[PDB]
Amino acid sequence: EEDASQLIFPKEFETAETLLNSEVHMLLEHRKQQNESAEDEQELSEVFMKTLNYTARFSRFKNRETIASVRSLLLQKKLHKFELACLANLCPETAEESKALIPSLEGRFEDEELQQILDDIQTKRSFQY
Amino acid sequence: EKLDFLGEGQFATVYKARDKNTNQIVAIKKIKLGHRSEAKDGINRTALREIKLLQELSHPNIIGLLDAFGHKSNISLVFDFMETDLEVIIKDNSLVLTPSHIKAYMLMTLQGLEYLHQHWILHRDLKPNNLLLDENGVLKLADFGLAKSFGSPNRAYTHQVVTRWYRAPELLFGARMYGVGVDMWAVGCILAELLLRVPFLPGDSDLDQLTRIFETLGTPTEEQWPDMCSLPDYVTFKSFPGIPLHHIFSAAGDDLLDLIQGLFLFNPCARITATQALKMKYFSNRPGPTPGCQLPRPN
Amino acid sequence: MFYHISLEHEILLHPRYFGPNLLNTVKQKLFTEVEGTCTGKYGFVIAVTTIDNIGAGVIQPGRGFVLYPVKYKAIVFRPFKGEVVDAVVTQVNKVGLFTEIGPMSCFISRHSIPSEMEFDPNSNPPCYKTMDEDIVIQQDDEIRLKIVGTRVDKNDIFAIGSLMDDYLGLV
Amino acid sequence: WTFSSEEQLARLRADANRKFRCKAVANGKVLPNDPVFLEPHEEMTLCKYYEKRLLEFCSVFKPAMPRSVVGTACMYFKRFYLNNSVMEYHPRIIMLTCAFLACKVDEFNVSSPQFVGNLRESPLGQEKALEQILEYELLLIQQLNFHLIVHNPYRPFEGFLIDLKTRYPILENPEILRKTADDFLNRIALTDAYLLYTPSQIALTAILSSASRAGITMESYLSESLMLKENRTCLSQLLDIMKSMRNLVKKYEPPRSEEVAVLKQKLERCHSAELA
Amino acid sequence: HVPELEMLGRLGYLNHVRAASPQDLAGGYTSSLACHRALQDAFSGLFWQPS
Repeated sequence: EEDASQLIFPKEFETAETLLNSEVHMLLEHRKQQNESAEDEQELSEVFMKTLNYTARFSRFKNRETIASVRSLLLQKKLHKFELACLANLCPETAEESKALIPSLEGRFEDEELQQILDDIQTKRSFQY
Repeated sequence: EKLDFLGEGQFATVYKARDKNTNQIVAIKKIKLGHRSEAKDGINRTALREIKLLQELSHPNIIGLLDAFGHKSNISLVFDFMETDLEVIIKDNSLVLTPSHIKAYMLMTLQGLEYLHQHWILHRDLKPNNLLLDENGVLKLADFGLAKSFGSPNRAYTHQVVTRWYRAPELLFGARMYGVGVDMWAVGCILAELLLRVPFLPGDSDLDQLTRIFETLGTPTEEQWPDMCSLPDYVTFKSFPGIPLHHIFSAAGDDLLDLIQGLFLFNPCARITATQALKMKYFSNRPGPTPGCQLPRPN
Repeated sequence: MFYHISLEHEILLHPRYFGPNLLNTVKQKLFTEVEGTCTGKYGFVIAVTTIDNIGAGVIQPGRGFVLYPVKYKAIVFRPFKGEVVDAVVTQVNKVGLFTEIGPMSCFISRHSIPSEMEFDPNSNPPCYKTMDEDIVIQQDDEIRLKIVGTRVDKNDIFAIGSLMDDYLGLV
Repeated sequence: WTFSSEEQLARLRADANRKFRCKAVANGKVLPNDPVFLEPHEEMTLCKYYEKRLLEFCSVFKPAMPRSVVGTACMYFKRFYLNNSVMEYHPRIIMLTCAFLACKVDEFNVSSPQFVGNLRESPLGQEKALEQILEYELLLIQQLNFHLIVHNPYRPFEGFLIDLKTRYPILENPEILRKTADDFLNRIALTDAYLLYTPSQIALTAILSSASRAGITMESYLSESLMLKENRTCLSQLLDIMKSMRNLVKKYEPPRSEEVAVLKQKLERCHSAELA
Repeated sequence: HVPELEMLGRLGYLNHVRAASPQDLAGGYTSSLACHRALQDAFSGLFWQPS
């Protein structure tokens, strides 16, 4: 079986790279540029428009190099690839809110160091567009 | 004529004994060697060019030299006395604070390495304590126990040397060739230690040091540092991205980030040296460094 | 969770659909086949990133079509047991709340709903409001839930959720 | 370190022989002016036989000895006899002291038993050889006049090969011009061109010498620029130096077999006569 | 390495056996006749020359 609370992952999804909303929205934006500046002759579908709109609805980042910086500070500590995306895509505010979303986070490092880690995430968080 | 005892060291015990004729205080560093064995190497020439060629080269950022004597067994060094070092500023003693005085440390350190690189001399012994301080505050080096005269080509040499805390990324994998980036790697590491007053790279051996450096700086990719998989001694780790350097350090201006990023470059051929580092925007601003009179000294 | 791994699928090309550039015909057909589908091992394929390597043409007897083992790297979406993500409310019923996370549909049972947010069949728009009318969760709202159990099915995968958890509601 | 011309070296080593005679006569042991001593012209053969034997000792060394290590020991054997004679210090211990004192600064993984285990004699006889090196190891340091600024011609040799394989698309095989140039640098090492010329221009001379004898003669190479030519700035001060280096190699007299066996017999009489 | 004494142990053992089968082959008069053949071929080779 699979469990995200106890980090019970299979042999296929154990060392896989995780993606967030702004990252998928950035890769899907390049596909939209290939239809406006080229178009060719074939038309896409409604699923591509619904997926692109859903990523931008929950997106919080803008720049490309800014997104890769958030996934950097959340890796040097004793964490996991699943816990890295949960603390970067959702962008937690307080230190107690981070452990409330990941059950396997309470049994790790103390909250003295976690508060400094979330300072860099909230700094690069785009409050306005 | 023994006077007072100070401390030990890596391979030489420091002795504070006043030498003859010259009234200057001499800090003798006796190297533990052998003499009882027959066909014994005895004295090592790793410091022969230090106590014989330093008298000719004169530079304020380089340590001085008077004479030299010995006989295989006890090789007493004759060097000028120094007040304190740099490890006492950060380690243990935390009362001595230097508000915006780190600029004077990197300014007098790059000038010492530039004078040695001009004469084809590398200081392959960088560790957070050789930066000795005197009464006037003149930043000078310690000893040249691992110096070597290099040239244009770069061939294979020794490995697993230098203090494990300050190690270049190309030296940990055991690369046969190297260059100027060997001495330019610990320049930013010492600068990173005086900011947060904590060990920036607290690693162990060559395997543990690769984890701490990569998880903070990043992994050399193909666009960053080419020629990586061709080396035999290579290990495969995780795809480390790269933590920014303008959020880890609190007291750090905008001009300071233009020098730290250039020193921690994983490409030795593209790493900044000493001439281009002194011509940056950090050493040419309004907050001028102190000559050495306003610099505090430990107890 | 949004992942990024390598996928390998056998693409069949019609013998008449060749054209001048044979490599361009296979690429244009790949984006209009593997996209929008979902598998029980990889996940919901949204789009293909960069094409890795393209195999040769395998010809088998009794099948006039041509096969090209095209290797690429496309993004997938495979939910796990214990993932806390946001959802969009689509339908509100007295039996349970109907939410959807993009191309994935969710489900919230009645026992996982607190007694304060009781269904009110009096008004026309269905919503889950409290007794003191503090928060209102109606159609097209941004809420948060926790995945309890996942299930794969052709393309529309199922993932039941819960609402009794704390730190939820309108985020 | 470079000096000036050949006339300067003709008086430095000549005064070392006459300096030892002032202390050997004023003692009443050896008759003044006798064939027992060695003439200054006879010392040239001793400085060439033991120098050639030192090169063969480094070739059979284990493991692979670097290039700059071989040329380093050749610079210590020449600067030691500039102030001392060959009679007071026997060349058997001098060539082993200079070789033992030139295998550390080049960062080479070597220990004390690895350098000793190379002769062709009994293991007990090799222990006494190093005991006499210690008596001359400390003296060799003081006899160098605190001058260790040394540079072997093998170091800049790898820099000129890159310029030929890049600017000239035809000459793209550096392995052919490497074997024909290594033999020229070994023949000039036996002469006195190291103490009279810049070690940066020596590697450039071997490139033009090995190429002119093969047929490929570069006519536009002298008109280019390669870091101030690693010598001077004018063009007239470049052809007169390369012609003088090849003249010392052609006029190099090999050590005769009928003279080494005679000089070694007359040299042992001075060491066994209690300081003579 | 390591100073002090220690090295006096296997001092005479390594002096007798330095390397496993040293490469000491006389293929060309003590490895010297091949050096003369390479120099002669360069003075008179296949280099095209005018008249």
